[PDB]
Parts: sequence; C-alpha cells; structure tokens
Amino acid sequence: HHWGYGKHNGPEHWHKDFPIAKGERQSPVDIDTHTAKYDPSLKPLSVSYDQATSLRILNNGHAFNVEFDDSQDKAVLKGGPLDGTYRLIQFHFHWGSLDGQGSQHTVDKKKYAAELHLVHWNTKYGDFGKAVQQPDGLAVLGIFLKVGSAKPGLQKVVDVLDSIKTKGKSADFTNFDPRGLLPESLDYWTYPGSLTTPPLLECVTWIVLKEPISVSSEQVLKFRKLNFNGEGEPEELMVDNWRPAQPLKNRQIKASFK
Ligand SMILES: [Zn+2]
Ligand SMILES: [Zn+2]
Repeated sequence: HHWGYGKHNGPEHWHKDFPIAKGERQSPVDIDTHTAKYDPSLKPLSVSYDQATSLRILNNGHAFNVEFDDSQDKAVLKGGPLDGTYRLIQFHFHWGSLDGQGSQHTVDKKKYAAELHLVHWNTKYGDFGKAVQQPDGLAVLGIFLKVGSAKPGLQKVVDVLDSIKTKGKSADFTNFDPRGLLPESLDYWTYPGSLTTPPLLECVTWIVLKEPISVSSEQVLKFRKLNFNGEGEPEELMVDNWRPAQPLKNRQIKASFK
C-alpha cells in the first residue's frame, strides 16, 4: 500500500511505486575509505547559518523535520563540490531500534546510531519543487551520530518530541541554531546520489562529514518513542527508518582530505 519501513511496505518494495529505486545513482552507499579518491581540487565547505530562521517541527510519519524559512539567503551552503548557493529548507534524522544500526551511509561497512540530514536546494532553480527535477538541484549534508556524551545543542530538539509524537503533528520551533549540531571538522566525502526516501529522486550531491557527533543514550532513546502512526491508531514506534546500501555502479567517492 503506501511505502514505509515495515515487512510489507519496506525498502525492498519501493521499486514497485518508484521505479527509480533501481536507478544508477541511488543512495545511500557504503563509503570504502581505501577506494575514495582524495581530490585537492575540492574547496572547503562554507556553512553560513548565522541567520537561520527555524519555524516548525513536524512528525511526517517517516521522520521528524525541523523546517526553516528559505524565502531568502539566510542559511546557506556553498563551496565544497558545489557551484552556486544552496539554501537550507529542513533537517531530519534516520535512526535505529538499537545502537548498532540507524545511519544510511556506512563507512567501511560500519553503521552509526543515526544520521542527520541537512537538506539544501539550489537557488538558481527558484523553489524546492523545481530543484528536485535537476541533477544538481539539492545538496544534503550527512552527519553521523555515535552514542557517547550528550550533545547540548540537540537537547532543545529532544524536549519537544513529546508534543509531535504521532504523524501529522507539528509544533512552533523558532530560534533553533543548527550550528550546535556540527562536528568540529568539516572534512568530507562527496558523490552524486539521490534522496534516501521516496521519491528517491537522483538530484542530490551528497556531502558526508568524516567526523561523527556524539549523543547520549538518553537522547537517542527519545527519538525511538515517536510514532509512525497517527493519533488514535495502533502504536508503531518510529525506529529503523533507514534504507540498505545501494550499489555504487558508475560512481566515484571523492575525499576532501587525505
Ligand atoms: Zn534523510
Ligand atoms: Zn533530479
């Protein structure tokens, strides 16, 4: 019926409604660190988030999104493998039922507890919807989360989850600074790929940071209490909202570091 992460509507069935699932530039992938090519032609990333305007937090039934005002160049990504300015529209996570799984990308087959995705669209295209129809329409920063010490900057997000427990709920979520979620280092890997959830459009340039951020066990635990279902429906915990690694096919992963 509609796609999800269960046995009957899980990643393995997506191809039936979204044939691009078996495409040539599908995400995520495993990052073989010994095969990634260092490319000294890659510029350092430029993350300008001093003017970010968060608006809302929403449970959409497959994850929770923090949405920003993208009506102007307030929170932008440039540099790196990118040409042009990319505006931040929303951020969301992918996580598992246990600490040993949850991230989309893997590093030498290592899975992380979760993966944060900061989603950006190419301003030359005027709006998010036109951006997704272009091969260079989106830039997604992926950041791994390992369990260890708490991430102070993530606490504001953890505390509001109680209020958006089920699909379709939202809460005002202003004055949230996304800079509190960045690792100290901006070294990355990059490859041409796709969205990791339906419609799996091949429009993304992936920017996967090397350094994971740490979250406490208690913080990740809160993620696992959200629900996939809407209010008044049988309870289905929102966990394992990740897709298996896809074949790299004709692609090369480039590293910004050696
Ligand atoms: Zn994602
Ligand atoms: Zn596209």
